[PDB]
Amino acid sequence: EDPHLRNRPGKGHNYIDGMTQEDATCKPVTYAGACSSFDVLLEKGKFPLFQSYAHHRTLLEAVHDTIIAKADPPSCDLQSAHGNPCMKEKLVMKTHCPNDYQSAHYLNNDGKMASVKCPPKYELTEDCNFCRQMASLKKGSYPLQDLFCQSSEDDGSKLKTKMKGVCEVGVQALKKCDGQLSTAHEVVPFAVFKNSKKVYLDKLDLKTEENLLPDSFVCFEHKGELKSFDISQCPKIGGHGSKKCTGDAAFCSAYECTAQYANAYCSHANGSGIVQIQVSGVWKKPLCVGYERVVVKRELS
Amino acid sequence: EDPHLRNRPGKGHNYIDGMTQEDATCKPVTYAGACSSFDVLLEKGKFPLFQSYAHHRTLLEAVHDTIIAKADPPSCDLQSAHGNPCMKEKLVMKTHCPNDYQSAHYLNNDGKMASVKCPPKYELTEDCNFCRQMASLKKGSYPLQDLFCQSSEDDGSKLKTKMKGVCEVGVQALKKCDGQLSTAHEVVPFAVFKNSKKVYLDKLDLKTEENLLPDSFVCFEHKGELKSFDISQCPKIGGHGSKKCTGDAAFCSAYECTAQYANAYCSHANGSGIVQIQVSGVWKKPLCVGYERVVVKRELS
Repeated sequence: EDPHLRNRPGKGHNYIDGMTQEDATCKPVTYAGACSSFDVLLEKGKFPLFQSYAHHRTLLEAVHDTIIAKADPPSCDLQSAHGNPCMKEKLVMKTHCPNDYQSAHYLNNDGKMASVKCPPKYELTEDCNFCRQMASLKKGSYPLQDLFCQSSEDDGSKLKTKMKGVCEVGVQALKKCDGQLSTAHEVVPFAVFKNSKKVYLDKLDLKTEENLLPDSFVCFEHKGELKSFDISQCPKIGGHGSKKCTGDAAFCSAYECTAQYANAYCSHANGSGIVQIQVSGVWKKPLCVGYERVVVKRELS
Repeated sequence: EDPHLRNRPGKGHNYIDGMTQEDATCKPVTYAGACSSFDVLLEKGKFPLFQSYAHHRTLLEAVHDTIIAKADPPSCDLQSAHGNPCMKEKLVMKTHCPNDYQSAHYLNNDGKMASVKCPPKYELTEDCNFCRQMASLKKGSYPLQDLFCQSSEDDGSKLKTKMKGVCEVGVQALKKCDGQLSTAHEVVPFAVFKNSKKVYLDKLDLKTEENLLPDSFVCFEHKGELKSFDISQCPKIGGHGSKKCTGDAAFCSAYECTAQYANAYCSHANGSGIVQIQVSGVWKKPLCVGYERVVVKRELS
């Protein structure tokens, strides 16, 4: 119902240092925006979590919204083997990169934002580790992890991964496993708070709290491709002033509806609001939670 | 088929004196070449034992590695004249040659290397006993036995063939028989120890044991499908090599792992390591164990 998942609440910017080709085709992200770093997020049979949580924020949008910090350097080079601070965490991972792509961004352990980049005109390989020679090359990156972000300012840096039965799972390592162990390549849920580390979890217990918030209402320009419109310019309830707005039953029940005096018809976001999680048995509001295929070492002796 | 199993352990010499026309493709065993003395060893539905034990030495490779000595003469021509010692053992062996090939190597009774040779330009028949007048011409040797060799220094010259109710099997004479006996071609295994005759087997019990030898690991580079990479250029624990290499714990346990300072992600080679045989309960280390279909004379009444 209401296929309005293409509109991005708030700023909605998908730009990173390096992909200067799509600079003017990704800010903002509208219905006609042919941003290569965003079309792969809506493809079927690849990113199910982002399709389930469509009315939210991405990694780049979280970076531009002063939520997730950037690494140093935020984009490493995979050409020369002289050394870069991006392979030590990538070798333990195991992701797949589609054809005709140069950059590949993911989430690091320090809670920042790291990525890679191949020198033109070289593309990525199959293991997403080196750069190989070259159809038409894309002008963006590819999300290696299936995660979703939002707007939050909850504190929680003095924590630690509390997963019993393992020792060296993901990037964190509580103890060593030299005797009898069992390693594989599974997925482990992880949650990163404000200025914290990649704290892995055992089970995922998410809960979306629906509330009348401006970040849960999409709007587009009304005229006799649709262009997005700001949400912070609409009045509240019981008031007909400033930039007039209108919408469906949800917008008319939350805010005012001038119909004729309005200039942009709005709608309701298909499932949006505050997302909670259960970490250490305490309800906390995270920042970016997702999955990743890393090395999981279980304890047996 | 299976291009990932073209790397041969040790020197990898699949030729002999006289038929050195394809030495440019078999020495070394390349990928673009067409080494006729190895293509039939990877065909499905013929030699499953060599497919299970891929990374192992063959007969010619054992000859070129100071393991199995040559016979006298090592190349017995099929142009016999009521003689030729290399005929009494082949006439009792039922083999099938797919034509084309003009040579065929097998194991003799003494334990050396006995092979045939066709003068240019002839080819083998269906019974693999004559070189008739002449698709094209394969200048290789057809493996008559599905045997695999390795490197071992285990003594075992005081052991002979000990069966139950078997008269004269193959070309050997065990016990004395003068009553009723059968004459048919059956598959009977065999094993040759260090300086011993062709000892047959009755109950073969193998034991696959992995090792840390350089020939038991492969290295596939990613920077530039995947391209093969030579493993001898990897560094040594306590020394220094030309290039750098890295891999899993199995590769780090043998060579030095530099992670980001390397240019190839090495892995482990399946179907390698030394094997052991169970002789009278005590596990021994054989040399060349295989299967053959010769005349078997059992005891009947």
